[PDB]
Amino acid sequence: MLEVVTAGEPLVALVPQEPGHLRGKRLLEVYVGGAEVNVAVALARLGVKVGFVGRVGEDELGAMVEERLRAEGVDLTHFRRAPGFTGLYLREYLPLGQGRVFYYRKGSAGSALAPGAFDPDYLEGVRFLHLSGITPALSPEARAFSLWAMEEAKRRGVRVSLDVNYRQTLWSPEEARGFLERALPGVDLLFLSEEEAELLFGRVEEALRALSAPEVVLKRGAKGAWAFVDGRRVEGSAFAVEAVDPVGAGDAFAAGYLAGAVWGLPVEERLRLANLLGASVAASRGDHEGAPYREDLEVLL
Amino acid sequence: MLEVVTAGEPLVALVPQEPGHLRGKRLLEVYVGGAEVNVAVALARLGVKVGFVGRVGEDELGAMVEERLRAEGVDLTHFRRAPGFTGLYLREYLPLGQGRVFYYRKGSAGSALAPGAFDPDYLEGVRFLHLSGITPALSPEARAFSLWAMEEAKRRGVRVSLDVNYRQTLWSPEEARGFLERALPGVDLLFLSEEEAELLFGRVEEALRALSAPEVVLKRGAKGAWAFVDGRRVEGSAFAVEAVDPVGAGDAFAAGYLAGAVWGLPVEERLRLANLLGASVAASRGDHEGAPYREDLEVLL
Amino acid sequence: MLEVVTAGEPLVALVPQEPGHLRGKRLLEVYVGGAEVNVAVALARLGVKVGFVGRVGEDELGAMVEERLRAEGVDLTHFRRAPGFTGLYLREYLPLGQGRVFYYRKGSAGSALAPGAFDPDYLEGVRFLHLSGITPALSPEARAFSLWAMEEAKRRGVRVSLDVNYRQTLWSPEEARGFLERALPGVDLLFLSEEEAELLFGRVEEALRALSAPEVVLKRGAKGAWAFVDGRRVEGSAFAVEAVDPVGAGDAFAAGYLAGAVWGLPVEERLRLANLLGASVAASRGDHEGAPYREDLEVLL
Amino acid sequence: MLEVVTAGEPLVALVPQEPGHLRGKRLLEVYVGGAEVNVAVALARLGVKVGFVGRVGEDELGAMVEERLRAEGVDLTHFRRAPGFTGLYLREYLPLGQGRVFYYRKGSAGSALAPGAFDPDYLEGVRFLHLSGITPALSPEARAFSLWAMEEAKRRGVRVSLDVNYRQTLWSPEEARGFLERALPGVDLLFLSEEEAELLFGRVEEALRALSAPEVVLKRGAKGAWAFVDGRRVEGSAFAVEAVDPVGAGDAFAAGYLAGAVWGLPVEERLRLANLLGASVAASRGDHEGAPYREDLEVLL
Amino acid sequence: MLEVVTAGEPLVALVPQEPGHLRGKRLLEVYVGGAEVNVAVALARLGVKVGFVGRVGEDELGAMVEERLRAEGVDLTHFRRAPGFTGLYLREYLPLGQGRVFYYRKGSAGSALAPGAFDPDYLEGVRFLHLSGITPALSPEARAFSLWAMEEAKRRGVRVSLDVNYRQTLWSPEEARGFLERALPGVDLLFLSEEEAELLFGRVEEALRALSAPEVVLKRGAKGAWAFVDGRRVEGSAFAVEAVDPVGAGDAFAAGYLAGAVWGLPVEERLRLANLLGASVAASRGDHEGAPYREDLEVLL
Amino acid sequence: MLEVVTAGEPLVALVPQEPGHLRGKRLLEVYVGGAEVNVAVALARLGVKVGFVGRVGEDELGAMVEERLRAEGVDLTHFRRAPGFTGLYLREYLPLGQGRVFYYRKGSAGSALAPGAFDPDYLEGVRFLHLSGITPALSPEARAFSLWAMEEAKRRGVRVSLDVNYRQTLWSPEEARGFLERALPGVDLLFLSEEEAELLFGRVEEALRALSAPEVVLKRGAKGAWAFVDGRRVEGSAFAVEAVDPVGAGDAFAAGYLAGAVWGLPVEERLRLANLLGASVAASRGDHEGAPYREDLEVLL
Ligand SMILES: Nc1ncnc2c1ncn2[C@@H]1O[C@H](COP(=O)(O)OP(=O)(O)O)[C@@H](O)[C@H]1O
Ligand SMILES: Nc1ncnc2c1ncn2[C@@H]1O[C@H](COP(=O)(O)OP(=O)(O)O)[C@@H](O)[C@H]1O
Ligand SMILES: Nc1ncnc2c1ncn2[C@@H]1O[C@H](COP(=O)(O)OP(=O)(O)O)[C@@H](O)[C@H]1O
Ligand SMILES: Nc1ncnc2c1ncn2[C@@H]1O[C@H](COP(=O)(O)OP(=O)(O)O)[C@@H](O)[C@H]1O
Ligand SMILES: Nc1ncnc2c1ncn2[C@@H]1O[C@H](COP(=O)(O)OP(=O)(O)O)[C@@H](O)[C@H]1O
Ligand SMILES: Nc1ncnc2c1ncn2[C@@H]1O[C@H](COP(=O)(O)OP(=O)(O)O)[C@@H](O)[C@H]1O
Ligand SMILES: O=C(O)C(=O)C[C@H](O)[C@H](O)CO
Ligand SMILES: O=C(O)C(=O)C[C@H](O)[C@H](O)CO
Ligand SMILES: O=C(O)C(=O)C[C@H](O)[C@H](O)CO
Ligand SMILES: O=C(O)C(=O)C[C@H](O)[C@H](O)CO
Ligand SMILES: O=C(O)C(=O)C[C@H](O)[C@H](O)CO
Ligand SMILES: O=C(O)C(=O)C[C@H](O)[C@H](O)CO
Repeated sequence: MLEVVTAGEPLVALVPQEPGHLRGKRLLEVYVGGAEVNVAVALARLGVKVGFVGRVGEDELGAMVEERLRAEGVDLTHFRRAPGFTGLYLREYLPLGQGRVFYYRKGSAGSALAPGAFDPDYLEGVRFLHLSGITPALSPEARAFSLWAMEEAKRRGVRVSLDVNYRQTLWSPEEARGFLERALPGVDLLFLSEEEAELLFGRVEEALRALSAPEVVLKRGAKGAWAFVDGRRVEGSAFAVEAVDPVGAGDAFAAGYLAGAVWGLPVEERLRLANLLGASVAASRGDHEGAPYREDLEVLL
Repeated sequence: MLEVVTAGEPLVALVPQEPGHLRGKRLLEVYVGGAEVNVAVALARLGVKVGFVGRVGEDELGAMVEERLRAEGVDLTHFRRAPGFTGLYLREYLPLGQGRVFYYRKGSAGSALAPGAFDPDYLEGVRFLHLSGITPALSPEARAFSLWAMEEAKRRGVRVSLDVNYRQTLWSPEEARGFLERALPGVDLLFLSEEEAELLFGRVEEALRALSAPEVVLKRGAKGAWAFVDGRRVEGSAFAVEAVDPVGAGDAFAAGYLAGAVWGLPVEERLRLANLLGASVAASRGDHEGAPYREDLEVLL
Repeated sequence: MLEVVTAGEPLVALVPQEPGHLRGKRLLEVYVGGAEVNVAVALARLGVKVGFVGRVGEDELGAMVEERLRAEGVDLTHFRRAPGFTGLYLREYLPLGQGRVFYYRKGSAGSALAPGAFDPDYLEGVRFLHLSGITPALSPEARAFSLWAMEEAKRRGVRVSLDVNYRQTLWSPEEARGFLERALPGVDLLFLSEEEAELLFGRVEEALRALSAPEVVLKRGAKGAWAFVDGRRVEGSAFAVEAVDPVGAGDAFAAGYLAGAVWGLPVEERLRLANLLGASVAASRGDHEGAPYREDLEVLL
Repeated sequence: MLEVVTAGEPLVALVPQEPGHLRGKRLLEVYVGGAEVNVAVALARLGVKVGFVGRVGEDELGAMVEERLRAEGVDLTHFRRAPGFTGLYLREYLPLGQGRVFYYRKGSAGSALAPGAFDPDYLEGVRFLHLSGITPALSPEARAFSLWAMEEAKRRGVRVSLDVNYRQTLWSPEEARGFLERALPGVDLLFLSEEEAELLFGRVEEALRALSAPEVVLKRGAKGAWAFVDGRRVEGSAFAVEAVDPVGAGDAFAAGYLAGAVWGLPVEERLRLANLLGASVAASRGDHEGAPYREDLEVLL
Repeated sequence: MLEVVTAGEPLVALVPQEPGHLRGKRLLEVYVGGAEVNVAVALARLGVKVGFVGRVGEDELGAMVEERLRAEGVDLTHFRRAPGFTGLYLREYLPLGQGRVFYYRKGSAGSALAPGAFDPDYLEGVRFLHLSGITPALSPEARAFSLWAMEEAKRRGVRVSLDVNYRQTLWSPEEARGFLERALPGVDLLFLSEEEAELLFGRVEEALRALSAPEVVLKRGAKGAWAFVDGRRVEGSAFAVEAVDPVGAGDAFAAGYLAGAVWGLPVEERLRLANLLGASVAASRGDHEGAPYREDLEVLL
Repeated sequence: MLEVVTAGEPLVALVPQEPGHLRGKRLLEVYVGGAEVNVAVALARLGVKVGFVGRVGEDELGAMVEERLRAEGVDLTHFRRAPGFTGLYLREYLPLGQGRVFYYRKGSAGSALAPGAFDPDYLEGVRFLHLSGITPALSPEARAFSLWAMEEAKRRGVRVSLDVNYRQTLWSPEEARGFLERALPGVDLLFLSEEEAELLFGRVEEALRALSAPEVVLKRGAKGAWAFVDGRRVEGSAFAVEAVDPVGAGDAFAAGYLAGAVWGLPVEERLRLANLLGASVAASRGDHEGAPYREDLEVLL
């Protein structure tokens, strides 16, 4: 029944209505966030049978997250409000472009995900299993969870799509590669941004040799992206649009690709689709508000 | 020379613009809170020389706490940004009155507060040293600070004011009673709200027997308040207005009482002043936004 | 198994942010309404298994109706988007109380509702079938549906609940009385608001004689309400709060009564529950935004 | 033919969206005010043919005054934009009720108003000529206009209505009393608010003796109002609603009284009408935003 | 006295504050719309004596429309609130550019306009008579109205300016041309957009031969426009500006041209002016909010 | 202790939330303004010991200004609320770019600054003394103040940095040069915009010969700027950013330069820094909201 299964800790996003330092702000918008959540919702809007695995707290915010996933029609068979608090963060985008994020996630009910965080018979028949580097950077349990996950998916013959999503706050470049070197063996698909490649490896190049998965997609910001399949290297043109809030764009990019593959799409149409979802998210507010719905696809370049 | 010195954990309050369940709110108002901070501003606006002692993380909200403090005129000699984050809390006020609160302050830069947090010589010549039962509830480190704090003011001939401000989310009634029995000997003035007394000492009367400090004041909500000084029991009438946002209405109360005290007025005037301040805030949004200014008093009533 | 099944025309409500004449309003708040939809959500939030049967056009607002329904947990097995548009209505609440309403629903996708709209077997084992006098007023097609609907639930041993909810803009008192005399035999529980009774049956007492259904409840605004069960007449005290937006306060009422019923409680508790729900909504904006959740009840009062 | 002609200084009012000290407000609501303008709109909305005589600078706000006037239907035959600026004023309404006002109108284009400001023949056949004690307080130039104005209406058999509307910021009680003793002989109807009477004539009763005009009405706030016509003293009950923004509640009052008068109704109806208008505005924001329309009356009450 | 006379059904516009699907919105801005209304108001702001012919409903929205036309100083001698409802629509502009509109106009009081919808002696002396394709697409009566109109105008020697404004929702391409083929004989001036030309004819070219009026202006989006007079073909440069809401731009374009002609302007200055008004409307929110006022003209390129 | 000392009259700014004529607006944002204030705050955010000299009124707005200067940590040793009103102005930015400002400053408490407006021993040790052409254009006293100021600064060996900031409303081009010709002798640094140079002199060229100060900086809008030191002429590249509200940009530019010099920066790094602060202010709302803080500098090109 289910084609994709993404997992990790969801978050509630607090953002200023316009650029400027957070200190001068007095009104914050609230959105639902979380790399996997963003992926889970983007896939669902596309008409893809997706399911999300994770925990929120027994508070008002966890209830917000659940309604978003539920209204979006994402499988929550293994998602539920567990005792504890729902993590949140505050963002701030400066006039010229400098941006910083403040987390209030340490200890959340969502950062508990330990191995066996669900029934492996869930993954049966499933095409993909998308996870993001943020999760394992959350808790020893989380790190344990990641690995276990893909293993149990591959065991079911389910392809493992992963997105680096390196976050400086959550851990150092070392521990990052350490994780990578370890989990790369089962990763059928790896999503990576250019900055990340040069921040954890120095030069995109070395990054690309160490991290060799069957299929690898490099998000190059507005310069589109590069998909690596069959030694052959494809390039994708980015959709030119005014970048409202670049947050969530990468996940939409990843979500767009996965829908491409799931629908058995040629590496080009999978890239075109990815850049499209990423331009929508970038062109809007919130973490995944701009995710398109299938019925919108046809009319988009 | 400073007349009052307040100290505790600064906080940032998030508030829906109107009643309802937080889960449905899309916007949040940002306010500078903290029990002792509220007391400190109030006094600052009243012309009383007040100093606040505390720590905000080295982030944007901490800067916002710092900028509000400076804006008011609260001496920050011993207040400063230190590594870590500034704690924040959300607030829900339901259609039928009763609402809930959610903290994001555990492990914050402010809940560090331990003994020798500031140079005691600070308290020299200071009329009062204000604390709140919230402070010692934040951590053993802070619990000790509280004790050291008043022992150091007592040693300086400074009056020690304490407001139970008991918060169940923080510690149990027992954990609270315990701190009270040990603190009380150092307390000259005690503020209490009927609820807290009944929720901690069965019935108001009992609480009063146990906490027999030189001067004790009982906030009875809009139903007035009794001041117990020298075997005498003055009862003070409450001001009438519609309960907007009552959060911190007690801190406004305490500050007005203290100001009158510091101003050497009768018990009947401290209670009026204290009642006026409290109502003005409860009629206002935020945590101490409605606190009146010196100029205003002369006419109000 | 479903305990309640509601059905009628979903609606989108537009509301000025505060009182005044609509002609001067520059902004409108968007809410999900519909009498039976309001009842359905309320129950959904209370833990009662409820199903809504209806149609929204194949447009953006219809999707919004659908997404709210899903968010709450209302079974849409027999609810779905069908060609046409979703009806909407504006709302004016004047400075001195009395306000006016304006519909844009004639010819909508929802006002189609005709016999055999859903598969009757749906009602199997269902405690109640809720309808509203609004439904049969929308069209001969819908008027028949109503009749067929309850005849099909009656045939299934399902209790048939009906709320007059008479709207003059829709049909005349006569056109309404007529539908009532013919419907009534199939009705087990009847909800009525003094006004509607006097505006349709001269005086409350008369209306009561004519509409003598097994169980009848009279909403007397904030002045309480009488429940007429088994020759007995229980009178239930109303909750006190300030009339924010009373629209749909009756649907909240009906839903709380039904829940208590479905929960097998005394008449005295159904009226309390019913009164609590109603007040919570009237104290809130939108159509059922203030409806309380299971968790909340345990403490409210 | 015009039934009423009003005249004075138009104004733009700036208002915080809710109570509190202006110093902290970051947004201001923009409204079209002016005592005589308020009276003029009210009448315009009531179906009474009214003309306003005044000047707005040749700027954007003046255009806004002009556009509101036109929108309502107030004859601007003798109203027009002239070099200079349009005056504006801010408004502060504190948590505990009492608030303050701040003018920015000195030297404005409207405070020019001098004798022969308009062609007197205008007043021909006009039931009333309305003025306000605000006008002559603006400048010797305007003070004279006032006098000339009513002497010219009296000369035309037009009734001269005057509303003390005393503003301390403008002139002293003396400077005001003085204008009153000299104006009064030309006044047929006088509106006064208890406060102004006590703040200018010690006690209400005294003021009444001094200002013995043919018809005199005493606005006693929400506590009603007495109408003194032909040795008789009719007392009119006030409408009940919560004091939103009371600014200009008196102008709404005066306009409703005048309308009833112009409509040849009993004193008991003018007071009801006058009380209704006033309450509707006080229940609304702005200066005359809540003023009801003809259509509305028929039902209100 | 009157130079131009435009006619058709006015509408109230409901629009999101930012891009994104209407389903995720919760606040809508309200503006007055209607191709002719937009034209009528734009002309008036330019200092052109214009008059609007049409009907709104006896509701709050029709009252909004009238105040806009009245405040803007547009002749309403033959415009009035007739019994019934005022039409409205909802718009939605997507992140990348895809847009869709939802109508709630079928049956409005404004869609009744049948022949003799006013006194032909109105058109005497009038230079132009602007109508738009939307009107005849409204009701058989409307279609009858259009034709009759121009006829009665030409009969008075008044030039007939028309703007295609093809709308897919309101009717098919066939019926569109059918109308065109019929009414073209009296159309002295035709306004057409490039998309329209290729959607009702296929290629701009054929469109331009079939539809041959004395003077024809082709709106080519941002690529400016082409005016066809005397076999000679002129081209106009579009004003480069960020396109806020492209709705209403075409009417402003048409309005700008007409003011050019009315003022006896060279085909170039008539085009320059048209592109200017169209850039203003495009550069702002609402349907015609951005229409400039004459006093602004000089300072604009 | 103090490095820079700027002086002049502060103002409160009222601005529309989006472009469009002020007449159509209904909500205004409030910000603190004043060329020197903007300079004073920008310097302080940079970590420069600055002090502001000037007067505000004894009203709510003067209290707003003081909190901004105080929170920003600007020396107010010689700044204080003197009896009287605080000046304000209204701005309005049109769709295409045309902008106009409306002043309500004539007579403000801040426009009194006469010679000896502070204790000259204030300037001791001070590096700079920045003033702006607006001040002397305010009141004869103000003009007297300007001159006296620099004199007393030079007397202390403090460099005199001045910014033309010609304002058409406040005075004519003649009186402007008249002032310039007079005060240029003590001006060590002159800031001038290109338009100003061609509006008071005709051609930038002549402007540059008459006005020859040791160091002169020409703000050329987005084309960066030109710094003239040692006969040598340097050029600065402007930061490309979308211009939100260009108001305050010049002062930020001036503030950025001064921080450059104060920090002993090479004419290039002083220009780079200036263009940076000017791009921030231009890229944000308000008069100086976008001023960066030192900790932000490193990460900015
Ligand atoms: N301004 C933009 N315009 C178009 N596409 C964008 C823009 N910003 C991001 N994207 C899309 O999102 C994908 C990722 O961009 P990127 O920002 O690097 O991911 P991340 O969320 O990690 O920052 C890109 O490959 C691109 O297709
Ligand atoms: N609705 C109200 N009206 C007037 N005064 C109030 C109101 N709510 C609180 N206060 C004032 O605040 C003081 C404390 O009330 P209380 O609510 O008990 O403090 P706390 O914030 O701890 O709950 C009271 O004694 C009273 O003077
Ligand atoms: N202002 C109010 N305060 C408390 N309860 C209210 C209020 N308005 C409505 N209710 C509740 O809603 C129920 C119905 O009131 P009513 O207004 O008559 O329903 P309806 O929405 O049909 O008008 C009442 O019996 C009462 O419990
Ligand atoms: N809160 C209120 N409720 C009802 N009517 C009010 C209220 N405030 C003012 N009014 C009406 O306005 C009229 C005048 O009240 P008042 O406040 O004295 O005028 P003013 O604007 O000059 O102060 C009153 O006689 C009354 O009818
Ligand atoms: N983004 C834009 N920039 C400048 N002018 C525009 C823009 N969008 C529309 N216009 C102006 O409006 C006129 C019509 O544009 P168009 O959008 O094609 O009409 P329509 O309202 O039918 O869509 C054009 O000829 C042009 O002058
Ligand atoms: N749109 C913009 N982009 C970048 N820098 C700008 C922009 N507008 C202004 N600036 C900066 O502000 C400085 C002054 O610009 P300018 O507008 O001419 O000063 P002013 O405030 O007097 O108008 C310039 O030299 C430039 O560095
Ligand atoms: O950055 C994080 O911590 C998140 O997971 C929240 C964001 O929505 C996510 O990163 C988007 O990429
Ligand atoms: O709860 C706390 O810790 C706070 O200090 C926040 C509020 O400002 C406080 O409760 C008001 O007394
Ligand atoms: O009036 C209707 O048809 C509705 O159902 C809309 C409201 O939600 C309903 O009146 C509330 O009972
Ligand atoms: O105070 C004034 O001068 C005004 O006219 C403004 C207000 O509209 C007036 O006070 C209301 O009566
Ligand atoms: O599109 C319609 O139905 C309208 O007439 C409303 C719009 O304002 C008009 O089309 C603008 O071109
Ligand atoms: O223009 C004026 O009058 C001001 O001083 C206020 C502005 O903030 C200043 O000019 C910015 O350059």
